Amino acid sequence: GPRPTMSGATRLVQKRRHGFLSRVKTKNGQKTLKRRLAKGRLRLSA
Amino acid sequence: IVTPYVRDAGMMRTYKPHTPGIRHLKRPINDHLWKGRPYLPLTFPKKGQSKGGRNHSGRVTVRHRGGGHKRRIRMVDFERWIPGPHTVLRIEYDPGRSAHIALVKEEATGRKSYIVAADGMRAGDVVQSYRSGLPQDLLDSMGGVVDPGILAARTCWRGNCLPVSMIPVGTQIYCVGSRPDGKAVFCRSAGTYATIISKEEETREDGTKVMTGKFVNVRLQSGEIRRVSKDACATVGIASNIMHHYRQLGKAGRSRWLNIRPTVRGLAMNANDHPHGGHPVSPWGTPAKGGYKTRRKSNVNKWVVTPRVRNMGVRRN
Amino acid sequence: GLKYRKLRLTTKDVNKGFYKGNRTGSMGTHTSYGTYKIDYTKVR
RNA sequence: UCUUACUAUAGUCAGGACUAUAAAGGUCCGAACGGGUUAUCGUUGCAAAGAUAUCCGAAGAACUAUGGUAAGCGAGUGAA
RNA sequence: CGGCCUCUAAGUUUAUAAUCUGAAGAUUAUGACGAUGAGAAAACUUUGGUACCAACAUUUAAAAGUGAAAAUUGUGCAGGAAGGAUAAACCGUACCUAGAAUCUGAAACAAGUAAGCUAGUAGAGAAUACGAAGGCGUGAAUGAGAUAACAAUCAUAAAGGAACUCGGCAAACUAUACCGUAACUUAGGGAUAAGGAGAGCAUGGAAUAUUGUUGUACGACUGUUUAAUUAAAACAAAGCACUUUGCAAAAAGACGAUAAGUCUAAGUAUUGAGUGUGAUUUCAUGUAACGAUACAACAGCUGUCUCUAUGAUUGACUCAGUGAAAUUGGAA
RNA sequence: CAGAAACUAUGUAGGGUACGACUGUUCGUCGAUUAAAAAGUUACAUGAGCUGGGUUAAAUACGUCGUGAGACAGUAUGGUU
Ligand SMILES: [K+]
Ligand SMILES: [K+]
Ligand SMILES: [K+]
Ligand SMILES: [K+]
Ligand SMILES: [K+]
Ligand SMILES: [Mg+2]
Ligand SMILES: [Mg+2]
Ligand SMILES: [Mg+2]
Ligand SMILES: [Mg+2]
Ligand SMILES: [Mg+2]
Ligand SMILES: [Mg+2]
Ligand SMILES: [Mg+2]
Ligand SMILES: [Mg+2]
Ligand SMILES: [Mg+2]
Ligand SMILES: [Mg+2]
Ligand SMILES: [Mg+2]
Ligand SMILES: [Mg+2]
Ligand SMILES: [Mg+2]
Ligand SMILES: [Mg+2]
Ligand SMILES: [Mg+2]
Ligand SMILES: [Mg+2]
Ligand SMILES: [Mg+2]
Ligand SMILES: [Mg+2]
Ligand SMILES: [Mg+2]
Ligand SMILES: [Mg+2]
Ligand SMILES: [Mg+2]
Ligand SMILES: [Mg+2]
Ligand SMILES: [Mg+2]
Ligand SMILES: [Mg+2]
Ligand SMILES: [Mg+2]
Ligand SMILES: [Mg+2]
Ligand SMILES: [Mg+2]
Ligand SMILES: [Mg+2]
Ligand SMILES: [Mg+2]
Ligand SMILES: [Mg+2]
Ligand SMILES: [Mg+2]
Ligand SMILES: [Mg+2]
Ligand SMILES: [Mg+2]
Ligand SMILES: [Mg+2]
Ligand SMILES: [Mg+2]
Ligand SMILES: [Mg+2]
Ligand SMILES: [Mg+2]
Ligand SMILES: [Mg+2]
Ligand SMILES: [Mg+2]
Ligand SMILES: [Mg+2]
Ligand SMILES: [Mg+2]
Repeated sequence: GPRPTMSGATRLVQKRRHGFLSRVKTKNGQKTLKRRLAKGRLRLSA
Repeated sequence: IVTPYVRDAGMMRTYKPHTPGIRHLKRPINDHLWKGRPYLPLTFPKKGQSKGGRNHSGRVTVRHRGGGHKRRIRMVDFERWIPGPHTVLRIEYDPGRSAHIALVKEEATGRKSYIVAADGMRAGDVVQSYRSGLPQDLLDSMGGVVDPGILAARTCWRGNCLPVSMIPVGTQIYCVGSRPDGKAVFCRSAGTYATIISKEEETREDGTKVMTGKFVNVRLQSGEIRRVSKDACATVGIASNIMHHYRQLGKAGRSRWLNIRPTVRGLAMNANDHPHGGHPVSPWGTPAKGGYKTRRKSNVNKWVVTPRVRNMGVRRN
Repeated sequence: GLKYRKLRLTTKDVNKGFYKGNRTGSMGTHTSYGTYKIDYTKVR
């Protein structure tokens, strides 16, 4: 079953993994942004 | 009459077996070792993921490594180009070297450096490297550039670094080099030494030999007699920790302090990650028994005179 | 954490070195020991 | 952000006993902490792994914190 | 009094240079960036033991004791960072810490989560017991009755004491600086062996506090293992054995759409890797020690049982409030 | 069929047919009592009544078979009813 995998989670690791600067600054992260941007997402990251 | 806690026999220390993990612990006796810290400006820390057996990719490339004690690397001089008398200040213990190191001091300038100490070397001993040539006083006393007899007596002392050419046949050396201007590569480990078999010399009919070739034959610690350069450096002596190979760790936890992790046999694995699980071979298919030689065929040894003697699996004792 | 995690992060939420200004303007320079020297040429 | 290994920087382990040490032990009894031996309950549960008692380790191959590295044609990590 | 700021570690880099490469990219050096670390002064202020600030131990702000801080000295081996230095801006400050309204577990969940302090008595103690302050005795997410069967969690028990049962499962018994201690033994142990003992019924509660002893099988031992049905005889292990590795530009091994190159290693045959074995003793086998392993015997112990009874609480039952679920072709 | 005991057969199922040891089990075997310690059917009568001795696993060791992966009405320990 599901586990409490977000117990003890910090919001600094959330910005380093799924932040905006982690994506504009990488070739593979620019694709995720454009995809979410082309779909209409407001929350492109974090 | 009561037996002491430390039981000294031979040159190996044993302790009272008051625990099952200290019964088989055996240590060599080296009480002369410097009990303080090393010369810091000659050391640097050994940290990072390379300590864990990882290469620049981050993936495990060396198995059974990681989790050992914090260490520092000792910058040891295996070239010894600088000439002049050097005074041994203290013999120290290096975690990353089997043999012991000596912190020498140049009497001319006072700069200190490390060198693999010989068997029997102690503080106060004066060592000298004649790799950069012979001084004027020594050269002038004989009156000739090279005299095969007097030179050996004044310079072939324990701990002196000389070209293999200047060393007489039958001398035991422990920092044998390969290239004319290369560092010591052979016999650097503890207790290891190499004898000089012969030299490419000619007779002048006056009883004085003179060098005519560019190489010399030396028997390495493995027994291989190979061609070594004429200017290759070599220190007279044997490495300090002769009894290193007689030690015993006694418990599994002392192997983990030495940065060694458990070795899982191939039989204890599944067939999905080892040929054995579920002839002897490694996890990747390399024959582990049968005499298969892993030296690349296209790499021929052009310096081999007498190769190593293969045991062919026969038991020794 | 379900929903609040998805809002825009502010300085009143985290403390581990996260700094964010209010665009009040630079009135000086930072020193090497953590102080601040007010350049009165930038003060308005 | 789980978890496995490694990595850097840090923290923690009441008290007592034995042993050659004031400090040298994968030593001993036993809290914190870490485990999960046996039984009972629970099974649309308080809980998609809990409660109670009992049991094991507790200066070490220990445990914990904040970051880092390594995973998906090949297989990462693996005291397996 | 933290951040910001300066410095750097593990590392990151669509930064630059060089190099390798089907493209994507990768490597090395430099730079930048990167805390979980280091950063002048203040009840006024702006070389390498001539060492270092890992673990452990010791000493030190002089009335005594205690706990830090920092330093002093020393011990063991497993041999213990880096770099920089050395007239008051901007941001944080509310509340919540999980038994009573806030974090994670789908939620108002009997679970989980970091640091400091955390009265006193009594103790060797952060054990066990009481509890000063404080908080609480849930948001009707309940309350008042009654005290059947039965269930859960418990208490006591005549005589007997494993007759229960696959099986002693569960439960119960087990109880101070003392005199005396065996075979065996790797000479450390076994060993706290055993055996002798510490006014009224009781020097009295709780915890300490647990069946004991002996002999076998397996594994030397402490450890590890299927998170969440198998904790072990399995894995590991120290020790031992064998094969391979000479380092002259690539030591072997591992990795690299695939190379430069990296780990090995700032190592060098007493090194590294791989393979099997699994201390020592005798050369697969016999002992000391150890085991929440499996099994047998002996002693005690008890509701396991002959054979159940009674007592306690919470449910079950009734009244008031709130109000589910699986399920269902249609039903006399 | 002298008596007693026992044998064979005819009526008759009212009530009884216990307890323990060793055997994984019922198969069985034995111990000592007893008037006697007989059988069968009911989905093993009965697990939305209990047990798990069983009914099936993944772990591990040994044995046998197979070139091997594996197999076995094998053996032993462990295993959410
Ligand atoms: K290895
Ligand atoms: K092994
Ligand atoms: K298997
Ligand atoms: K203990
Ligand atoms: K490319
Ligand atoms: Mg999962
Ligand atoms: Mg975490
Ligand atoms: Mg090994
Ligand atoms: Mg396996
Ligand atoms: Mg806040
Ligand atoms: Mg906060
Ligand atoms: Mg910052
Ligand atoms: Mg993590
Ligand atoms: Mg211990
Ligand atoms: Mg113990
Ligand atoms: Mg576990
Ligand atoms: Mg139920
Ligand atoms: Mg401030
Ligand atoms: Mg920086
Ligand atoms: Mg910080
Ligand atoms: Mg709660
Ligand atoms: Mg609580
Ligand atoms: Mg909640
Ligand atoms: Mg409260
Ligand atoms: Mg109330
Ligand atoms: Mg009774
Ligand atoms: Mg009685
Ligand atoms: Mg019975
Ligand atoms: Mg019985
Ligand atoms: Mg019991
Ligand atoms: Mg074991
Ligand atoms: Mg499990
Ligand atoms: Mg279990
Ligand atoms: Mg052996
Ligand atoms: Mg190579
Ligand atoms: Mg084995
Ligand atoms: Mg064996
Ligand atoms: Mg154990
Ligand atoms: Mg009602
Ligand atoms: Mg008659
Ligand atoms: Mg009648
Ligand atoms: Mg039946
Ligand atoms: Mg039924
Ligand atoms: Mg199997
Ligand atoms: Mg077999
Ligand atoms: Mg078990």
